[PDB]
Amino acid sequence: AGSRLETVGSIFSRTRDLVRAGVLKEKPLWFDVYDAFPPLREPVFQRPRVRYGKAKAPIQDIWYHEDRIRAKFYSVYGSGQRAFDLFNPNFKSTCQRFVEKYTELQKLGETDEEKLFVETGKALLAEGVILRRVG
Amino acid sequence: SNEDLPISMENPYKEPLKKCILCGKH
Amino acid sequence: NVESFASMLRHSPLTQMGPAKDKLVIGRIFHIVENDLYIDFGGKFHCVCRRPEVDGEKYQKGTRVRLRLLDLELTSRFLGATTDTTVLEANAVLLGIQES
Amino acid sequence: PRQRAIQWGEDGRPFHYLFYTGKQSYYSLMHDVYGMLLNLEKHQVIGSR
Amino acid sequence: EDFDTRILEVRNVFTMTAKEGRKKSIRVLVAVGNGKGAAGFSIGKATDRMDAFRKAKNRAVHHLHYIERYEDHTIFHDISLRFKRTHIKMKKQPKGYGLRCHRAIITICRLIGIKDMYAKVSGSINMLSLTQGLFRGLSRQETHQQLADKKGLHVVEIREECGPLPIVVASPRGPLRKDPEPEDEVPDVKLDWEDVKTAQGMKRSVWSNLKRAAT
Amino acid sequence: AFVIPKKNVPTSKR
Amino acid sequence: EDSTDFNDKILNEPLKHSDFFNVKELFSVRSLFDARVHLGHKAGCRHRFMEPYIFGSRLDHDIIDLEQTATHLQLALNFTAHMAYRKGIILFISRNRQFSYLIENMARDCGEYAHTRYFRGGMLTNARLLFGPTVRLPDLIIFLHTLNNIFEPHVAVRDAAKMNIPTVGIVDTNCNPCLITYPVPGNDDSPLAVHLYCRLFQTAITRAKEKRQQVEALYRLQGQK
Amino acid sequence: KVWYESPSLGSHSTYKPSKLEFLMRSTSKKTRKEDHARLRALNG
Ligand code: FES
Ligand SMILES: [Mg+2]
Repeated sequence: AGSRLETVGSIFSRTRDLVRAGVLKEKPLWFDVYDAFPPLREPVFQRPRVRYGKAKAPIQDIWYHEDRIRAKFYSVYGSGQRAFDLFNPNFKSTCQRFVEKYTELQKLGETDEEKLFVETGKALLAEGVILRRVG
Repeated sequence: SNEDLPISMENPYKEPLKKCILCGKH
Repeated sequence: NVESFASMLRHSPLTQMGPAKDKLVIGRIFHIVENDLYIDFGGKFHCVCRRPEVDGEKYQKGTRVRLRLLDLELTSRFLGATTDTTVLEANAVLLGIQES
Repeated sequence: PRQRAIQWGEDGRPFHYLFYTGKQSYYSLMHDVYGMLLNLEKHQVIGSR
Repeated sequence: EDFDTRILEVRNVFTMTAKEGRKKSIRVLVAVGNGKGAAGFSIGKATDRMDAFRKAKNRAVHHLHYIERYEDHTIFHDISLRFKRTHIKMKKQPKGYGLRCHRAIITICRLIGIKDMYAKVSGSINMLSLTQGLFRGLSRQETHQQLADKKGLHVVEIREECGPLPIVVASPRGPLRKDPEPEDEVPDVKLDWEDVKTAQGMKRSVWSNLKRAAT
Repeated sequence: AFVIPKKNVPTSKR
Repeated sequence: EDSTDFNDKILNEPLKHSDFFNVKELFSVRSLFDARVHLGHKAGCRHRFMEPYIFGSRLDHDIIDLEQTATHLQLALNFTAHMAYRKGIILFISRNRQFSYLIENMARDCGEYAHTRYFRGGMLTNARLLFGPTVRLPDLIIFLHTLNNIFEPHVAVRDAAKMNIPTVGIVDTNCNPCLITYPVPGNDDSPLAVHLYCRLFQTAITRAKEKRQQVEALYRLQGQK
Repeated sequence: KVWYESPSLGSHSTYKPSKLEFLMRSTSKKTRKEDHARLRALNG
């Protein structure tokens, strides 16, 4: 004697109730473990509903301040002919090297945007980096 | 709180919209 | 002083790459089916590229190659669909082999 | 007719790890053949029917 | 052995078939229950009526609901719900009121173990919609302990037979709030014109409050 | 208890 | 007389500790990040019940919050270890054929069961007919992939709930976790993520089985003397 | 969708029209109304 109403509550609530009513003679092997270490959410069936009107998902786009520097660098200088190595967790691309120098010069008190971008290109050229302008 | 958390702003990598061959011409 | 997830994500190469369209990345061939090369390049999904006509025999399991990425995940929403259809693979163009 | 042996003991645990497929013998063979094909890659008529 | 089975509907269904013309089958609806809160229902289909009886009753015990009962005799609160086109309005009642409900609800309530309840069925009187509509409403009733936990307040029962004595029926297991529940001068709750028409005495029916056998 | 004709599967069983 | 002490010293004692098997030492947010567990599907494929577990979208690609994954993964591994300790039958289920071979081997190695093949109607809800009246069903089903190959929920998720079997499941951003008892938000596609999951469950299950033997043996030696 | 139905449950399934699939296809399977549409569109 039991319940296969998977859309009525959860396996825990259905099992706990039928144990109280005496329908289930013994508790299942998992019941005591669930009780001591329950999930964060009780697994209750829900019907996913579609959003309408002014309802929107709460997920937000992930952006960083340096993304503005990356967008300009790719526009001005394009993607580096050097290839990304996404397997190395400490890989640094030419754009990242540009962004780090751009951040260093901003902390030195410079605040102009068009001026802070031209000085950064010169610094890297002095260090031997190849920066071929796209246009 | 935390400096590395995402910040709200408009897509910086967004591309311009397409334009017809005659966009902007009389 | 335990690094947070927000910090790992901010400084990850995949985050730093920005958009994937027209980005050169290094991939690794992990599975081959006839002339279909399955290449992982550090993303969620692998890409499948046909064996190049020239130097086809140089492309073997473990060979590292150069790719030009087009999409990290090929997905599209078709008329009358509540969600997006995904083929569970990235779109990339195989340029050649990476050598030292 | 040959009788299939018990597929679990007194504790109720099936002997074969593919029991719950219902075709443990067939799927175990596919698993063994598929496994051999993999090792080859890592390493690399008239009278019979 | 602890469960009893009751029939709710036996129908003759007629299927037109490509070669054999109109054939006769049986659709049966039965409910099961042990009288202590565990009850369920199942449909049975077969060419023979007694094979359908076997299928429904055996299947019903694998789809049992547990129904919460206030003091093991009535429901915890008034339940008003619609299932498709069948409306069911149930009222919590004191001991001795009996089951003054649609005959099928009476049968189902004896299987659950409810002794005192009023129910009114309006709209489509479809036995299946009524059965599953009734089980849906009885399975979603909030107990007094659930209310206390949700609001972190005491649930206090005032009975006119006990005068002003406050009877705490449920207390929250977690911490107890210190801020009183806001007292809305006028609640924006929707009322049933039938209930209001009765409370005022404007509800006159020759069929209401008739003398009937003990149920 | 009401006697719905009792069922026996073992009869035709192997 | 001796049974109450047995169940109290062996079956009830592990349930009094927050991490009895020390499964928190098996993984870290960094170890998960290196396996690309945070990578989800595109935003257009998102399931609305997975929104709580999503950190955000990085250029229309959903990112799974590994701080939540770490808490959910701790619970799932903890439950799995306790069920292996109690000698429960653990069945691994996945329809992703890229990993069928890997998952079948992991089950055999940990002494458990795998179902990576086509799932026939009624394996769980009609098991007595298919296997026999005395068939014992699994006490825990672990889904490494909760979707079938037409991008719908695996039928065993619904059927496991029908049979009151707890489910552990890796749930990517396009999956439905409502009926999964212990969901773990994480990447289900990347080989590095899937391989990590198999190591963690394999190790948790193997550790719990060794712990059960240690306790039993000690309880016997002390019993004689 | 249109009066022409496009709610297929297996809508995301990858259409694989190859000579090999026919030999592994189930001839017992009965073609759907929309199964012809996939063939008709490929022919176009
Ligand atoms: S795109 Fe045609 S006028 Fe601008
Ligand atoms: Mg996925």
